[PDB]
Amino acid sequence: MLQPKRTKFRKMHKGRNRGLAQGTDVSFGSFGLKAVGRGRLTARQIEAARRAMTRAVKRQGKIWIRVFPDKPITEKPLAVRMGKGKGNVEYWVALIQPGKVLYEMDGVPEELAREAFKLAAAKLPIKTTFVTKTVM
Amino acid sequence: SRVAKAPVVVPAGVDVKINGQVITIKGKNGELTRTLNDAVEVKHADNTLTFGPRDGYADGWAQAGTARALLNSMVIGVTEGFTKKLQLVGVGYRAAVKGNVINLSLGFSHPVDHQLPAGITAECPTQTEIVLKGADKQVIGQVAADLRAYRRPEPYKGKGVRYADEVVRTKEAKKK
Amino acid sequence: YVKLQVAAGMANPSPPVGPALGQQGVNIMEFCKAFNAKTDSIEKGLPIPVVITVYADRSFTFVTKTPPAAVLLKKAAGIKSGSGKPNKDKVGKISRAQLQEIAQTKAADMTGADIEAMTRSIEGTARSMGLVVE
Amino acid sequence: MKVRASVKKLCRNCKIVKRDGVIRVICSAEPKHKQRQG
Amino acid sequence: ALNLQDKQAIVAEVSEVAKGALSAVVADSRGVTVDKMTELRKAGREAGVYMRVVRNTLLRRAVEGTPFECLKDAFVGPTLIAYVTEHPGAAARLFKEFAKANAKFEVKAAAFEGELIPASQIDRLATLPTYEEAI
Amino acid sequence: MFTINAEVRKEQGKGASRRLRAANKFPAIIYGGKEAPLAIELDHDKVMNMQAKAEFYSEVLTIVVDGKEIKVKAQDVQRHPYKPKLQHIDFVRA
RNA sequence: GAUGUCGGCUCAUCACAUCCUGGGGCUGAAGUAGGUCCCAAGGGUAUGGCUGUUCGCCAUUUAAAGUGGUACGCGAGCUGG
RNA sequence: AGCCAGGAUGUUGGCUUAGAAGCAGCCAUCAUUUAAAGAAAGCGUAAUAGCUCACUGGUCGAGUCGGCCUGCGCGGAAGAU
Ligand SMILES: [Mg+2]
Ligand SMILES: [Mg+2]
Ligand SMILES: [Mg+2]
Ligand SMILES: [Mg+2]
Ligand SMILES: [Mg+2]
Ligand SMILES: [Mg+2]
Ligand SMILES: [Mg+2]
Ligand SMILES: [Mg+2]
Ligand SMILES: [Mg+2]
Ligand SMILES: [Mg+2]
Ligand SMILES: [Zn+2]
Repeated sequence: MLQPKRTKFRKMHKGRNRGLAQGTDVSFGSFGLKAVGRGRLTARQIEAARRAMTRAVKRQGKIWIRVFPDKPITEKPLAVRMGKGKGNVEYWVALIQPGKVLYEMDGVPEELAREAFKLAAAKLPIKTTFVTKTVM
Repeated sequence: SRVAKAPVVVPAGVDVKINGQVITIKGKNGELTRTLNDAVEVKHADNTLTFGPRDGYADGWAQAGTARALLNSMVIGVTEGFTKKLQLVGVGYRAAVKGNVINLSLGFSHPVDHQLPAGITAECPTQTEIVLKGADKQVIGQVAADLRAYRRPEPYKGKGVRYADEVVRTKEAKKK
Repeated sequence: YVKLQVAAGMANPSPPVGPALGQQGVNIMEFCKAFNAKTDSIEKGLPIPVVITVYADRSFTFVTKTPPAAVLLKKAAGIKSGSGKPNKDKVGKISRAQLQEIAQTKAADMTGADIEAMTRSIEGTARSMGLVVE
Repeated sequence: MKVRASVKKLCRNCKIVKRDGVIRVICSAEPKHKQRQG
Repeated sequence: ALNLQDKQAIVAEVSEVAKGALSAVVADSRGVTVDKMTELRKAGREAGVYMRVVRNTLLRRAVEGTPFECLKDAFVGPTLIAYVTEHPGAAARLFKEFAKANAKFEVKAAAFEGELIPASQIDRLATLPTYEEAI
Repeated sequence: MFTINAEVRKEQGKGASRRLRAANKFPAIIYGGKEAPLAIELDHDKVMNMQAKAEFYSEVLTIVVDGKEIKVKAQDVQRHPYKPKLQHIDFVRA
């Protein structure tokens, strides 16, 4: 399960998730799983999808995870009123804008990479597309 | 489309009567009548029947294909005729014809008496065989289904009313 | 009609040939002695294949075939049992002169036209059992 | 009969048919493959 | 799937063997097991006969280059060719015995001298002996 | 030999570029040499099927701008964030 | 410048996510009996021991002893544990 | 697409197992006759058999296959007077 090893600060303002993605190209492998949607990926969703695609390629080839869940998410428990300080950190998300290449793969035939990515995509809360490496 | 474009050859001795959308096909084996869908334009000419779509109708070709198919089996009907063969499988299962009524013994308290419709005739060459004969392919098909319905082939012994050309897949009972 | 592989001078025990061919309708004492009388010329310690042709009157006629390809490669390399994992574990070695010896014997059953065609058909049986060509 | 949001062909003998505006999977080989979308 | 490169190669291989051979036998082979065929292939290679199953469209192409341009009307239904490259005859006799013993098929037509032989008159190339008989 | 047909851009900017893309066309630039850069428009479908071939990025292409022929080489490509579309192409005079 | 609270009694009314009865598909459905699901709301759907209890546990029934909404239905209707 | 025909040989590949003979598993996956036929995609046998597919020859006679950008629809869709 991915998570920052240490952080300058514990908690972070909600913020917004406007704009288009940076890192929209297959830069390490031969194939990629690109986000078409906008949303948050939790560390558990990222791991769930990583496990699915790894089992699929029978632990042959190489996998890259282009996303990192560095955003701390707080939550107020049940029977707790409003105020009295910001809630406690429970999980970590990665903000996802349309275009982000989430995962990359190489060392496997296109057909297999396509299936592995089909299996991982089902564990994600946002719409994805299969992408291939390009000459510029 | 590939079906509609293929012409139906009306043989010698077969009278075709077309009154708009109503077609009557008279032969040695009988006389059948059908009302074709408004989308169908049927042309006679020579010793053949040709079907095609009618302008303004969206599903014309699909309709003309069906119209063809029906008229082809109407022609076959009033000449050659159709034959469905059923065979009874299982202990005590027996059948007999008494005119237009098929008496069936199929393991029930009361014997089953099935009344045949106009044009379908039946004969039992064996106590375990029913042979249906008629001109209407749909009606013969219907009667064959209704007779099968009394006792549909069971999957553990193949017991029941089955078609002659029927493949009855059987299975083993739950182990223990 | 059944296919079996019985020893050169042995045909009678219950576990290998007993109720396997006897269940169809073949005489257990008539075939057992008629087979060993014809396979007497065949060398000791060599499984010889035989095909049975039975009719409606329980009668039988058999045609003896040449020893199997996976059988002759064991005596030529000097092994009793083959490799559990072929091409992953080497169990023996056979020369090019030994490959043509098995092929010249198998000529009566082989589909090949030339000597090189029958030799390559024995080369495949050797690779799929762990034996390497040396 | 399997009623579910996702109806698919499970084998080569499976066939997708639309009967009275309802997607169905009719299979000639396996009765277990019979599906209705709902 | 056969590509045009493959089709042109098959026309070439059967066009080369067309010139060289003396007597060619065209026959049907539908409803015959591989066991009986591998048996007629052993009986063919021995008698110096070339055995092949070629697409009738591909045959009307290898045969257009003369002298079998009369075997055209025999390229309707399953076609099997028997090209005798070594000594004329061999096949026309090998097929007649295989036809009678197996009862399946009928044997289409034979060719020799650049002339058409009908299905009834195949007794002409069946009674011919050796080369190798004149001595 | 890749031959690309192009018109000179009668307009420039955000508004005008977005209007081209809606019209199944895309802006592109030709620069390099002593010559002034030429702002051009390309048919989306045509260039899209061309760039599918690896040779497009290596070979010298010819751009046909109102009769005139211009030998160029694909310098840079701006692709759509997630769709299989082209946003803009940089062409350098060869 | 008052909208009486839990449970019981009495009397109910609707929903269907159906407990029983009815129809039906698959079953790792021989039969008997089950499992699962689809359709179906017409009617029907225990009495007691303990506890203020609702619930629950227990006893013995029954084809079944449904799940919910109705100011957690019902005190200008009763009770007052 | 449909329909006719074939789908062979070494060989029951080796190991394992009471048996594993394409079809429990494990490993290898060539070579021959070839029009083509995986040392075998599924069902079947105690193991064999038997049935069919991948592939190919014939018939037929002109279109056929499924990805991309897109418009509008369909299912997913159960609630209480
Ligand atoms: Mg209906
Ligand atoms: Mg603006
Ligand atoms: Mg007041
Ligand atoms: Mg319901
Ligand atoms: Mg369930
Ligand atoms: Mg009710
Ligand atoms: Mg008391
Ligand atoms: Mg009960
Ligand atoms: Mg209340
Ligand atoms: Mg009061
Ligand atoms: Zn199926």
